[PDB]
Amino acid sequence: QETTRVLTDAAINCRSDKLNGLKENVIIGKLIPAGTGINRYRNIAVQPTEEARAAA
Amino acid sequence: GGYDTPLGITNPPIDELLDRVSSKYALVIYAAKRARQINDYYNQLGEGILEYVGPLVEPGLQEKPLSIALREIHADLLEHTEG
Amino acid sequence: THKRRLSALGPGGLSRERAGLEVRDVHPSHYGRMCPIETPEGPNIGLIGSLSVYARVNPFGFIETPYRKVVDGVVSDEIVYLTADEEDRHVVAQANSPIDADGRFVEPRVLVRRKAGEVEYVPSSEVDYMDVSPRQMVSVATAMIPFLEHDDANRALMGANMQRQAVPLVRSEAPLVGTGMELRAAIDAGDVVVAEESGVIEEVSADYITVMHDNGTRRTYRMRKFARSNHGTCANQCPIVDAGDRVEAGQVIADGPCTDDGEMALGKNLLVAIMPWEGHNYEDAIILSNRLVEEDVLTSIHIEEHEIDARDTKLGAEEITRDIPNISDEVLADLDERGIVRIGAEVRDGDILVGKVTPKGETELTPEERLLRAIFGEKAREVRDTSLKVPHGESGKVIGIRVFSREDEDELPAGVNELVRVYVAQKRKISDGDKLAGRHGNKGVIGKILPVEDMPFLADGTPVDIILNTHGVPRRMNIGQILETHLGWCAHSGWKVDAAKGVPDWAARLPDELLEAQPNAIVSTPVFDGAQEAELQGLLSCTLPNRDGDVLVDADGKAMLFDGRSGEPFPYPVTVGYMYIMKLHHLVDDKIHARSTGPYSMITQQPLGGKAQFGGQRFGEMECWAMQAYGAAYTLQELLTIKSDDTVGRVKVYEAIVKGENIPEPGIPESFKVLLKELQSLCLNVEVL
Amino acid sequence: MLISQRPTLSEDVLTDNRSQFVIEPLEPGFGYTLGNSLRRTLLSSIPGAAVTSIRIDGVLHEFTTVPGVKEDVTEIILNLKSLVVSSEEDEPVTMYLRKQGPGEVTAGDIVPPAGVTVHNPGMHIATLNDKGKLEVELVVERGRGYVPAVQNRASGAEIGRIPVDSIYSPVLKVTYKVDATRVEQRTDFDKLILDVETKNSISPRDALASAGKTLVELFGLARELN
Amino acid sequence: MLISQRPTLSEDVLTDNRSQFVIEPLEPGFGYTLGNSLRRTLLSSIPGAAVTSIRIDGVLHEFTTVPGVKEDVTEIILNLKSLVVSSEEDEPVTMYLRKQGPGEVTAGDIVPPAGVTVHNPGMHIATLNDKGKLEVELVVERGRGYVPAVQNRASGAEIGRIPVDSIYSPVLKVTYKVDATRVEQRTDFDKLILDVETKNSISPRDALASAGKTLVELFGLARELNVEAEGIEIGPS
Amino acid sequence: NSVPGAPNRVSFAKLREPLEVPGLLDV
Amino acid sequence: LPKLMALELFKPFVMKRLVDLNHAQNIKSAKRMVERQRPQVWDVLEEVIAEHPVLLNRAPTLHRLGIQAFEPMLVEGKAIQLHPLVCEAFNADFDGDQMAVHLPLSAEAQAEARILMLSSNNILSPASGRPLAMPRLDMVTGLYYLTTEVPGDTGEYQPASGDHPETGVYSSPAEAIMAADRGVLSVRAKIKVRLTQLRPPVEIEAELFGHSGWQPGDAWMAETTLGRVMFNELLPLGYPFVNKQMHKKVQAAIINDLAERYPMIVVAQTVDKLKDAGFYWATRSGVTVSMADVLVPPRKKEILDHYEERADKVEKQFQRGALNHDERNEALVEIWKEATDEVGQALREHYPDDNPIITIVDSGATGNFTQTRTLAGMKGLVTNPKGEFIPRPVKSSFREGLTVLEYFINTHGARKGLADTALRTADSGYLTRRLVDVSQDVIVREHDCQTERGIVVELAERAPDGTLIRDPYIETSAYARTLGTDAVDEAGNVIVERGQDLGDPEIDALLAAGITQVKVRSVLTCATSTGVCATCYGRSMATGKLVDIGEAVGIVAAQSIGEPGTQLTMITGGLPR
Ligand SMILES: [Mg+2]
Ligand SMILES: [Zn+2]
Repeated sequence: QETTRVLTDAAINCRSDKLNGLKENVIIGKLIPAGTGINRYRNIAVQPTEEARAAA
Repeated sequence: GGYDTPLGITNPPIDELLDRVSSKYALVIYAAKRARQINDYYNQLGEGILEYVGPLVEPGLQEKPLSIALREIHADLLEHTEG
Repeated sequence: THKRRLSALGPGGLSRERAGLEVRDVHPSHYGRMCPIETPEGPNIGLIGSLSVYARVNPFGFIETPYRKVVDGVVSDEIVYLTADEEDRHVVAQANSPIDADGRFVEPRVLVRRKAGEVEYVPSSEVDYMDVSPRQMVSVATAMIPFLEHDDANRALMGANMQRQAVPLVRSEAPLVGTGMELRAAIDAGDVVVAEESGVIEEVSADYITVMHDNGTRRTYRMRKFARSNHGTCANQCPIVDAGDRVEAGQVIADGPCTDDGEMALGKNLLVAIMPWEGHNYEDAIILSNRLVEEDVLTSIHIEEHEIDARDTKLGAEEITRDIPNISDEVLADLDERGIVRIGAEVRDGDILVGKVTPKGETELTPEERLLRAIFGEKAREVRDTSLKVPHGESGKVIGIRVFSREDEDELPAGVNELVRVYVAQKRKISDGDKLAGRHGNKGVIGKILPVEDMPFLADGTPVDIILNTHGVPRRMNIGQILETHLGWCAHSGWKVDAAKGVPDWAARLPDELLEAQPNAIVSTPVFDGAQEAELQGLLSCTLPNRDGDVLVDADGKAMLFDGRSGEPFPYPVTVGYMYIMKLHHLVDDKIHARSTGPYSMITQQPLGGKAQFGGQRFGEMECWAMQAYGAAYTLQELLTIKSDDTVGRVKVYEAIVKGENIPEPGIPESFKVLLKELQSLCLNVEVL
Repeated sequence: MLISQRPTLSEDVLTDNRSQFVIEPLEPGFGYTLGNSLRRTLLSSIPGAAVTSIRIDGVLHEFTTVPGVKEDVTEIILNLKSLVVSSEEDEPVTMYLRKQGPGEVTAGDIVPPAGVTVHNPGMHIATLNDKGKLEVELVVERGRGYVPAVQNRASGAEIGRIPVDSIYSPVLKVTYKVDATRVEQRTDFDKLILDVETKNSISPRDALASAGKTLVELFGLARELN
Repeated sequence: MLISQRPTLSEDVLTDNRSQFVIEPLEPGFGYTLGNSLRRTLLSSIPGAAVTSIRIDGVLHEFTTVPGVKEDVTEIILNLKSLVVSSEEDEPVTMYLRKQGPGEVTAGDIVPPAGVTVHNPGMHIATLNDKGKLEVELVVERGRGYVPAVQNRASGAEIGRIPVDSIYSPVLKVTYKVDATRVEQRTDFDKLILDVETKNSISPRDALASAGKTLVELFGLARELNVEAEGIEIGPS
Repeated sequence: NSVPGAPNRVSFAKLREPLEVPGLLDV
Repeated sequence: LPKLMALELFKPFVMKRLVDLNHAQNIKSAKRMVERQRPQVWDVLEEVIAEHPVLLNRAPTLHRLGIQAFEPMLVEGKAIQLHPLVCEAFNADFDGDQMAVHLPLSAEAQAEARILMLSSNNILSPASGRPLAMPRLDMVTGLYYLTTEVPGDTGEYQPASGDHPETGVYSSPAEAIMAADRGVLSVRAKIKVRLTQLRPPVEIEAELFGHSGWQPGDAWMAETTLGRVMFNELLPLGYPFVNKQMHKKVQAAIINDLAERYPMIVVAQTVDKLKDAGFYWATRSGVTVSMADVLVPPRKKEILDHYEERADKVEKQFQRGALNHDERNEALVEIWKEATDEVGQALREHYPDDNPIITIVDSGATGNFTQTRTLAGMKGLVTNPKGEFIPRPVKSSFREGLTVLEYFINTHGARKGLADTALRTADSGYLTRRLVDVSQDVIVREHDCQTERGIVVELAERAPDGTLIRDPYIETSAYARTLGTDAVDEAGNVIVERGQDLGDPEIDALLAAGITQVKVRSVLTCATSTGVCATCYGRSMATGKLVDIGEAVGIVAAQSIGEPGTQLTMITGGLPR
């Protein structure tokens, strides 16, 4: 609520956001940073092992 | 141990899958990426060969790529590295 | 019951959200004026009520009620309509008091209702007024529930609200055990053609009847056949007299939608057991027999009305014609030479009903299309194929076709040259998913329909029709639906009190001439004055044998069923009877919905539907909370971005699906490059770091 | 001891279209199952005839009324859903019905072609007055079980023809009961008394014989065949 | 009339004598119509031999003890009952089982007379502690089904021969359950699934065909009332 | 009761009905 | 899943999959053929539906078990056939409810539907840890009747040595079933079978085998009923024997034990077997309801007359002038409460233990005693519209038929309860909403903050002669926690070291040691800047093991607190508190 007076001061302070919670992402439509959205998970490298790939 | 023969979606069991991964989310992304690779594999077979490999396991008549990915994961045929 | 309703909300009165829970509670003055049982279940409890039976509206607007004034303990017959004001000042007696043949209160004291509203107890001298009969508090819709004094208020309310929702069947069989408000509420409902002046039938036909009054002039009644109601039901009507019968003023001549022999009959009598059967009737589910499908015992009719209009547009005027843009010739094998379909055509889902066409305008076709029209020698046209096609999941014959035209003096709204309507009929059988319900508020969907051969059948070979579950009876406090199940069997078999030497103690009171009744005999049990717990048990020990002397229902009222599926008999006697159930109007054909990809709103790109449009389901907020609680980010984002708004995403995923490629990973939606512009419109410089 | 003899099925006739069948002796616990297995086939797998579709001249569809008659068309349809007809030849042979003047069009007033027959000439179909003229042609067919109304658009029929539900079931009511002597000295047996009642189309003997054939020709595939 | 299909009996071999047959595709509803009948016939319709009554030397009045044997008298009985045996001379044919000195008695320790035989010689029957000889006299006869302990017509007038429950049926356990295969192409048919454990007197495949026979010779009684009938036909294999 | 050609529905009641139901649609 | 709805949802997929097999010239012809419902499609739809999980949901969606993934399979009709065990998690009943079906598209979506939201992976509630697929109304009275013991029934354990053998022992469950098919043996009669495939209870096997009393092939004669053998046939092979009549609490305990000691794929199959047996035996249970089975207390009128004398003397005292209005009102309320309770006790004394109306409740299947007391006996006191009791009170019972004034007085409370239920269900949403809006930033961040601070719990406060009786609410305070500081008894040595999960065995060992204070790490003192660490949060409630490093454990803890709000009835007593 009172978005007007919540913006008219953030702009002054030149404040920044961290997108740390899981409602900022849902607001700006970005992928929520919880569960399968964490970096450690959504940046997995998946490639067959050399042994198995040998059989092809 | 010995429980029963799983049916459809429940096969392979997750209890025998969560040992190849730290948690369930990592396994989710694992299977998703392996299935995406397999599906790319099927597309590009028409024109010149590509480097994408798979399916490592002989699939069935008409089988979705996600199930093939899960069967491959359960058999210890591909490794990963978390971020 | 749509009439006789009183809604405290609306213009000039209070509202629905600005009225505390004080006008909702029942006041001790409502006794005799407004029924406390009948009322909606939604957010309107107490705001919308219904008048009582005997009540009457004063000349000013105050509701009256009739009492009998007793003078010196001598109950007289001077009926006097009292209002709500001059009732508290006096002392009101009770309806069922031991009057002895004159109007004298046999006992020395009597129950009363004093001014305040309390329930006091007084001597038989102060009592001046007394109710005319019990059930004064009860409305009309409620006064038709047998054994109401055995049901809880919740279940009684649900039963009273689940009768105005029934549907009219094709046979409309009367109920085996009801109350006195059946015959006296159909002739007043206005759907029973009542003989006006006592005459003699002269000629009858499914279309009309003629009566020859004793004084010259005759009178012809015209019964309405297969007329559509406001909710899609059937308004059929059929005579019930022959060409010689004598009739008197008031007598019934033609039955109605749900009437039978001129009295309310909302459903059918079905043989019901009260055992749980291998998990198919689990938590209010119900199983039926195929007999109810083969013998059209719950088949109903439904008549829907589609409508289209042809107006004048900016480029010209829309024309309803048989001609059409690029189209086959097998989709025109039922349209008459002038568009609209022919009566009797068995249409189905997707077919065409009215041939409409609208001016296209003017465009410019890319090469690929011009090089295609030239090949197929079909020069383009300037019309759009906007016809009237049947919606999804709808079939049945075409009954009537109505057509109005401005050119033919058929007045219509502004800018409308023609307007056509088509009525489609359909006979719906009973099917798993259709809701059913008895009088006592018990309800449930139809979960399984076993073949006629695997169903618990009595020792004779008669299969039970419905199989209600037990665990629903006790904890809902509606044991009423059990008593009528017992009595329902008696009135079906027919009894004969063995008192051929002396009337047994239990049945030495109730009526005379009720100690025996031919099999399949009708009975009645007024709301608060009917059968007695100690009378059924007396009417259940005389249940004359069906064909060969063999009583099937023992004294307690339980048979010995054989398991039609396994073959052997069940180890314990089961309760069986005849219950009067009704098919409600909540069929699955109305509810079932689906949407792969339909139309989208123009202002907001979220999906949108209408009459023939899917509509799209609403993924609310708590669903997003659950999704987040699972940690499923991709599914949530997909439900939020490429299924609601992202126009460049929906098409880019549909193309991938249809081509068999991988669904592109959900990036940042385009609904984020609009927040930045809406901000910069305020001189706010927001930058992504 | 393996008491050695053969169950013998005898028949006791009670009325024209009903009768009891006593089979004994049987091994204990075997009577109920046998009776149930016979009843479960009698009620579902007996071949019979029944009118499939009908056509009336003055009516295009089923939701209208014919001038002169008392009941509308769907009522005549319902009354025609109880006709007990027994077609002999396997093909869609048709029957005709034509009546004029006041009276009652009873099922016994249909002219059945050679091969078919109506077994309840006392049924009541409709009633007419001086202005009533009722003409209808029915289509009799063959089959078993119960087949819902075959959609009109499914076939290439005209607008006039009207489909109707078909109930091919000569049997009407089947029950049974056992008398397990089982005298407690280890010499026991059962006694199954089936009881069958048909709709005057086929005698109980024929129904039971067809049931026996349907069960024998299907229990053999588990016989020495394997 | 023709069934418009044909159900196929497709066997399946579990452990040596635990076959599991399936029949498909049956038209609805025939799963239960013949499943329970097959079950009951397999259970109590096949001939077979078993022990009826026995007698142990020294148990006349003392009814729970045996000198020099670990097992009591109320355990040997339920230890013998499960002794598969086959006979062909239908009559009470007694056998004798005796053994002295410390040792474990087994099925092969008994010498069956002419016509009767044992199918599991390595069965444990009792153990004699030491220097104590046991002697037992059994009675074997044929029959069907499961007849409980047949209390002889002496109820005391006998020498003290314990009457034991008899298990004639070669099969030991049967179960079944149906399914709903191909509800659109086969339009909701049935898929029967039997499961028959058979004593080692005969395979579980030669103890079903015999049931089919004894049942086709019982449903024929009815079908031999009007030969010229019209039922549902299957045709050739 | 008090209707020319109504069916005969036996009743279990015990009391009388001095006043008969009004013209339900009177309101 | 109705084939029509399946064919509408999967229209694009089938449109494609019927192009490879040349059933249509091109995608346009395919779309037209599908919209015409040609016979070719029904063959393709079964090939495309295979292994394509769909998400079913029911509104309102209170807790995270309101949306569940399922493996669909075509079905005739127009109803979404649901499994009976998931009716509890959804709270849905079949009196006209409706459920919504969504379809996931991407690969990540299907992986999440198969791994996270699958139906058979969520048996235990995330709020308390107990199971939610446990049997209920029908399966409970089914197992209750399948396992109940009845003395004196047919074929009971006779043994009358002296003239013949015992005559109640069987070779094995096979012979028992063979003799039960006949009329000889009853399914609920004590016998002495000889089991060779069910592991005996710990007590027996301890002495009978000692070294390793496994039960693959070794016999052990046990005296029980036949029903309990048929029941333990259901549970896994290794799980020990039970031999107890299966009330609902016993089933809850057994399912929770399986959910702890065994993997997740065995519990589901066990629950399916249990539901099957439960239904099959509930049908044969013979549980009907006839007004000849609703017994009325034999001597209710005498109690009523006694309390009538009492209340009349009270009202006469009032009328005289001894006690004012409120005094007599409260005295009458108290007297009638006493009468209600005494009539309820008489009713409960009169009923037999096998009466259907009383067995449906005794087995925890559904309902409670109060309802029965209001059916037969006395209704009691009826609340007013404002909230005060009525001093009448309502005497008759719903099986004798109430009078007019009694019914009109009862309608008050009957309607007030409906209105209050509406209001309360509407207002619990706001509480859940604020709870979720305040605690959305709490998500597991690191594996262990490696701190030392921690709270302490009671764990069975000592006692005079009890030396130590378990704290009543221990399963909600000291379970699924991780010790912060090594726990030790009297000087002795280590009893349980830092970093354990404080399950059942460790709890038992600690209690044996005799310690009544164990310092447990908790999220009240987590050391991470933003979010909590897995070791501080403790064990997850759904999975049964340590929580993951991505779980949004704030919304879970908000929904667990906001969901049961609809049960909050009543300084303030209920939800307002
Ligand atoms: Mg509901
Ligand atoms: Zn921490």
